[PDB]
Amino acid sequence: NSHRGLAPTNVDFAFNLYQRLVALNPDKNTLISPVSISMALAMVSLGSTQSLQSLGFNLTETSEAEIHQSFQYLNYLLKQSDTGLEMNMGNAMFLLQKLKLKDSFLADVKQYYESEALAIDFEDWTKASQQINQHVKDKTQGKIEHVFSDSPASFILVNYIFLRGIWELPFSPENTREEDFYVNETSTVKVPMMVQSGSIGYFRDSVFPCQLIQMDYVGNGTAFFILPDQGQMDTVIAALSRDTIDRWGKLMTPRQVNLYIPKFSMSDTYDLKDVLEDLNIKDLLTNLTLTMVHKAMLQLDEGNVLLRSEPLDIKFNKPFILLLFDKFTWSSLMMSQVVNPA
Ligand SMILES: C[C@]12CCC(=O)C=C1CC[C@@H]1[C@@H]2[C@@H](O)C[C@@]2(C)[C@H]1CC[C@]2(O)C(=O)CO
Repeated sequence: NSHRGLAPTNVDFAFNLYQRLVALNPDKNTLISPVSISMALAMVSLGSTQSLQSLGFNLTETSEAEIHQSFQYLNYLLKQSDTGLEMNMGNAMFLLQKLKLKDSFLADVKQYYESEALAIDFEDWTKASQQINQHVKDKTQGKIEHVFSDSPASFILVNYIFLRGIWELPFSPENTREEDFYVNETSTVKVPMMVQSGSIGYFRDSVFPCQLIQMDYVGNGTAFFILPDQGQMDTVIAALSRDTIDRWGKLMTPRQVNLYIPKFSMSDTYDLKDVLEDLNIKDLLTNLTLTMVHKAMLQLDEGNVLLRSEPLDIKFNKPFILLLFDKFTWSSLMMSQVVNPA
């Protein structure tokens, strides 16, 4: 069970953060990777107790070494569901001005996490931001092309994750066709809609009015597509917890379905300074300003590697919730509110 030792903490943290973010802006697409955010905060706590406490740990019960060792081990366990998941995750620190990180900190970070520190010598912010942008692109297989544009900091942390998976039940690109997606009450937009028929894990819940489709990736990855009943998005969002997802996971059963899911890439940024407030940058530097951002990017596509029951049609053609998890570590790989895939 040790491979799952951080799940309860990490996943409580993930659902609370997600709910907070959806509340702050309910009308936007939200995409984050909680496990990636947990890693980034844990990593910065190497050089800074209020960071770790904010992640959900009580340090009277778990020592510092225990946490960093658990996170190290988790990072190794995560890079293994990659049989059917392209998952470029990492942390880059960019140091502007004449600033150097402590040798102690830089070493601890390389060791327990896989982070990188780069000196940006351009005073001009346009160049600086571009170099920072070229970095993260290269590290994400050409996929995250911009992070900044935007207020220049002296010390910049980028936590990034590109994710893209191969389905156990892939869609046929031939079947993908333009359909209406209903964004809100007045506006429809056209999106490429993927379509397949088959026996697919499905649940129609009543306490929280939604329908769920569970789509497995090849490997240990899995996706919950959650379609709230009409008018019920706020309710379902409030339902989200480790308690609730445990229930759902146990009630999913194969059912013959006609399944319509949009093909899209989504990306989003999250200011880590609202979970990691009042860091002392001087604790990290050998001896001004601070930008710490998490950028997540999900490519959702057809995902291919190479009965006398009437099927039910379920279309994700209006806003929905997308939760990606690792079945092995119980990690939250991504949580999303998909409001508009066009
Ligand atoms: C709440 C739960 C169990 C207790 C825990 O500390 C953390 C979690 C979060 C992730 C959950 C997990 C289990 O319920 C099994 C789940 C649902 C997993 C995500 C995907 C899962 O592995 C399955 O889909 C199993 O079919």
